[PDB]
Amino acid sequence: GVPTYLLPGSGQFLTTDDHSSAPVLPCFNPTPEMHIPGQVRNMLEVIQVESMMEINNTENAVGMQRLKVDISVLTDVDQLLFNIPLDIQLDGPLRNTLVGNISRYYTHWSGSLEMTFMFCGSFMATGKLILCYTPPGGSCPTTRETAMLGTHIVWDFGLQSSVTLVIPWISGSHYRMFNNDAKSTNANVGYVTCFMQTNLIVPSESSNTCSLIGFVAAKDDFSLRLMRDSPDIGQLEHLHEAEAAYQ
Amino acid sequence: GVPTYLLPGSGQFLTTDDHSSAPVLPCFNPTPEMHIPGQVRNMLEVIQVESMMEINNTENAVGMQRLKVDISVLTDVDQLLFNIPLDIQLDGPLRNTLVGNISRYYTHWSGSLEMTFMFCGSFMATGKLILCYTPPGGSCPTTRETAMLGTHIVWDFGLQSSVTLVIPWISGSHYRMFNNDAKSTNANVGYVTCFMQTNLIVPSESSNTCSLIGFVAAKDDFSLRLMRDSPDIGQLEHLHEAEAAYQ
Amino acid sequence: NQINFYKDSYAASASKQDFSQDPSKFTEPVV
Amino acid sequence: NQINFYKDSYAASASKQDFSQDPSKFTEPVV
Amino acid sequence: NQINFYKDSYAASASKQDFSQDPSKFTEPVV
Amino acid sequence: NQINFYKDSYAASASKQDFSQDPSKFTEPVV
Amino acid sequence: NQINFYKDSYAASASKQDFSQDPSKFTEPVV
Amino acid sequence: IESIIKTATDTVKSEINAELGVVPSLNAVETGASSNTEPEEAIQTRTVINQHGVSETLVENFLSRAALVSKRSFEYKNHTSSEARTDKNFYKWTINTKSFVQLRRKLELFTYLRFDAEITILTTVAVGSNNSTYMGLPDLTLQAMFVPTGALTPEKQDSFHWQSGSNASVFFKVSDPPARMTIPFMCINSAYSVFYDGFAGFEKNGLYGINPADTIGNLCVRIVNEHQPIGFTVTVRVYMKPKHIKAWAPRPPRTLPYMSIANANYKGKERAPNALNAIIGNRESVKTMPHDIV
Amino acid sequence: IESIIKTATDTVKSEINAELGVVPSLNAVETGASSNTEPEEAIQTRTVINQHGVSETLVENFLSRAALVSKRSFEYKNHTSSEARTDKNFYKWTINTKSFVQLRRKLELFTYLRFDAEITILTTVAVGSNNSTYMGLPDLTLQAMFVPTGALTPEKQDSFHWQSGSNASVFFKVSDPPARMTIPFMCINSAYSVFYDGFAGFEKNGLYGINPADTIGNLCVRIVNEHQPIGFTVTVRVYMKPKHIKAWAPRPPRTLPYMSIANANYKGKERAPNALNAIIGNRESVKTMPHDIV
Repeated sequence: GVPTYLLPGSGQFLTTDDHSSAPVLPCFNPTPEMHIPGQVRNMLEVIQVESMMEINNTENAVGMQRLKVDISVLTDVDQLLFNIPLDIQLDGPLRNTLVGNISRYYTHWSGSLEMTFMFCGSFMATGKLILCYTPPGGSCPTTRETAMLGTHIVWDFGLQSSVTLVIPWISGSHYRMFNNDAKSTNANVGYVTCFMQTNLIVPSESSNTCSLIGFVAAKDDFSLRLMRDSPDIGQLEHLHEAEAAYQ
Repeated sequence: GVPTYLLPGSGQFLTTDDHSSAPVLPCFNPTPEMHIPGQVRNMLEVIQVESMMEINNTENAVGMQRLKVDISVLTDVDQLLFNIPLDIQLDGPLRNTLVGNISRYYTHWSGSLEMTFMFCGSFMATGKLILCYTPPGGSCPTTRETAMLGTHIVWDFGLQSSVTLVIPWISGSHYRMFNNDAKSTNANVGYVTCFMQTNLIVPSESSNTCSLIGFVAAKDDFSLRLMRDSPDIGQLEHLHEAEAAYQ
Repeated sequence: NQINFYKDSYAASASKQDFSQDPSKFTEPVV
Repeated sequence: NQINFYKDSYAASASKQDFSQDPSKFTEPVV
Repeated sequence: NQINFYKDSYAASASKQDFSQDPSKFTEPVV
Repeated sequence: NQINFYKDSYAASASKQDFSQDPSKFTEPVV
Repeated sequence: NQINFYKDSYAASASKQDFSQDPSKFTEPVV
Repeated sequence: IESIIKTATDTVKSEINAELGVVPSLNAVETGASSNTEPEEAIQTRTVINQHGVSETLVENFLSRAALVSKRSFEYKNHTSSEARTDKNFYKWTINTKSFVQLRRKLELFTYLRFDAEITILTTVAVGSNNSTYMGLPDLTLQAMFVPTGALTPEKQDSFHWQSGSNASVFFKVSDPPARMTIPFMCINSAYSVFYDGFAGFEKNGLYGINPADTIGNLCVRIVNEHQPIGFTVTVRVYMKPKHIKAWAPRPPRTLPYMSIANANYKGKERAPNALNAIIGNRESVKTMPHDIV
Repeated sequence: IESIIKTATDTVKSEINAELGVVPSLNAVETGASSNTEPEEAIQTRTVINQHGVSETLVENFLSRAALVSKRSFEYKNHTSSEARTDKNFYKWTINTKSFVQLRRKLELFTYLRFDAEITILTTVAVGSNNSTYMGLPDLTLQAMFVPTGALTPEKQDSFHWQSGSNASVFFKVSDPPARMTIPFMCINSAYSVFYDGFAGFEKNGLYGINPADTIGNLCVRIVNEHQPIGFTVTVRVYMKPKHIKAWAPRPPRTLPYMSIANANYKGKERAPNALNAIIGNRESVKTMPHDIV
């Protein structure tokens, strides 16, 4: 009541503080809510939705060619089709996703990462893909027999034309840090290495250079703590129409 | 409520204050507790565990020889084997223990000090040790007949090979101060003087220079008040990787 | 835990208690 | 005696009331 | 929502709760 | 309406509530 | 009248309520 | 639907589920996001009770961070003597969500956003470089007046529009806690359309993306005190904390660097990452692992 | 077990307990700590009711003392003019428990520590020695932004990373109470491993003892106000008070003086006490009493 002593954290401006502040209009009734579709009350509602991974990630791939990986008819078995680093908080193919860009607003993340690959070839293009998420601790597997020891799934294209490799949550800690080092135990996640299983067979009148679009989402076991500023965006200079919103 | 007057202790930064301060993340859920073994909720859980006293405390004793005292086959009876000053808050053989180093984070201490001596000789090495804690007020007893008038225990080695001289809590005050003077009534504790009782007899093929490791712990009657900075550690200069944790 | 002493409901604390979420709007917008 | 007016349980006062202690974890870790 | 701790009723908060209104004084001042 | 948090009764708010008055002490000091 | 919001009993207000007194300790220390 | 879940959901124990005729991991991306969960296929999971944090990653808690929206450093001197365009001890700032790319990108994850803006104004005084001597930092009382969008804004420090008889103004000192106020959700529509695929006026010459409904207003910030003989760079930093967030239609995050406050025009960096032709920094090949453990 | 004792335990009356076949003081150190209590043997105790203090020596109360973790004195002037490595009106400090040996040794009694860090920032302004004149202490608003470990940290005072749209920042004046905030227990593991017998990365070239999980973050502390013509040594002292302490696996206290923040490397003093070959200051002999009463 009347005897009040100021705390050491009094008079400061915390960014994440939640104290109620003063109104400016003393009797402002806002316009009432209408049912706008898609009410978003948590980030997990955006997190578990699929989003294209930048699997190609190569300088010859310009724009549209980056979001797909061109899988071709190989003349020999047991080649690496592609390998995806699963640093969802570091720059990589998982960075330009919903889960990557939104998790880069956080330092600590947890949960299984679903990764759905949709075969965007012809109907007559047949082939089995083996997708192996390898837990961290060793190198990225460039050979299939070193890869299938991890979390591997075998996928025949068929009528469904898409698979979901669910990357499980195997870690010593409850969460994984960002920490700006992809070699760390609490930051390295594993490697999703996709290989030919029984080769991609296309007809001669279908395109040999078939294409695959991969996605990463998560499940409802995902979680995020220690909110931070995302390094995806950055302001080195005051943009256009700033200092023209002041004049 | 609205009428609030600032106290004289308002706006200050107390080190030991317990007021609730602002969060920085407004909805941070921490990772849930796992049952890590050995949950420590009080210092007495660490206090009553034994810890080696630096009984030798001599310049020829280097490292390993300091934590044991070399008791030898004496040719004559009624010699002082060793005498331990029980200043648990001042530099001495009880300083480098759990109870000494942890109690030096406090100025006031109380409670009985258990002191367990384990005979680390051979099985065939036989001998009786008389361990006498002398209450303060006089000199340290260099002779046994002046020592056994205090709290003395007679210990035959046998099969158990360890004894516990419990130093009782006899003091005028409820607590004993640190006060940086070992001569004071409220700081001097007593002297644990260990003597030969019936001499240490070893065979010729066993080592004559037997060794004894002493420990001090406490009981559940121990207590600590007036927390202070421990003088065991000290910073005269900013350490390495400081100013490299800033760069 | 709310010290909303002002007369407007919009002036209150940031209500970080809307734990209800429906991901099937955006994950499974079918049938 | 607690003036925790913030919405986070981690922002509360230093809970100096955990008087439960088990020294037999560290004193007598046997049998 | 009122922190009127003073002894005068005129010192209170601005009472923005007088929702009763009669527009027929000024709109329809007839019959 | 009183925020007297001190232990003395003389330290309280100015008690402007002594509405009892007797003007007949000074107006009609007779019979 | 006590605004002791801290967790220590020694941090409270100056308890000027110990009205119990025994002068016969010092006035009449006999029989 | 009807999920009022407060933590991450726990997984159940999964055995060998080799059942013919059903396959969970085979899904259709051509419908939406897939429903193949962890104990369904591709892993033989264990029952781990998930007590992980959800309240921190609430969209409320995601967007209730007080981030900078107006850092303006204006000089405080005899501006009336000889100045032409610069801020004459006062600035009218059109309150936009788009001035600083951090909170701009944070609110631009969603198409629609109903929130009250906890505007906190932290104003700092520095001595300008012309004086080159400290001589103490003065205690400056500043008026921040919220003018509606398009209404009459002041033109001077003593412009007689600072009376604030109907406009809402806050007076705050620099030797004080920062000015905490709550601008209401004042949009004429039921959310702030953070993006606007339309034009303001019914004429064809309107500006694209500037809906005046989602324009919050104009913070006219002035020094109430008259001019000192010493000029002072008053750097007023308005941080807006969006509170009581209700969000609608989530969007791709902005990957390319922002160019303009008004529109969503794009120009990436001269090489990847965040480039126009390559949002992600390029690897050597599809088969090449960056930061591989060796 | 199941002891919810709140004071020191009282001793009971002990008589002559010369019983054959049992002896309490004879114990085995080769099992653990001994259970021979005071009324059991070696003393004929009396029943004294022990009402002694326990709440002060609680591990909570032991470690809930706000001790210094970051004393950085950085100059506040035109650093952009000519400086190379020094702190350009701002410093990013990696929040470590190890910068000051007092609280370092206090938290290093335990292997594991779950706590929320009540960070209190007490910032003092002094005039630098180049100016050699007081001219008043300015009221400086400072921003301390908690950046996650490894995330993008600012490079300038006006670096446009200080918007704090998602990062949590506290703005606080020097003519104010010190900035009291509570950094959460944000470790990805269920305690801060104060010691780490391992390496950060899966490569063999990692740093020993630096688990990024137990690295709390990066306090980037800057002056929000622009530069004054007078330079000022701003000594910012971050004191961390560890609160809601849950401690695990207690350890030997650090006896030798600390050498490095990163590791537990050891080098004692050139003579005892706290020397490498002799932690305790040496006596003359085993039979010699230091500070004996004469």
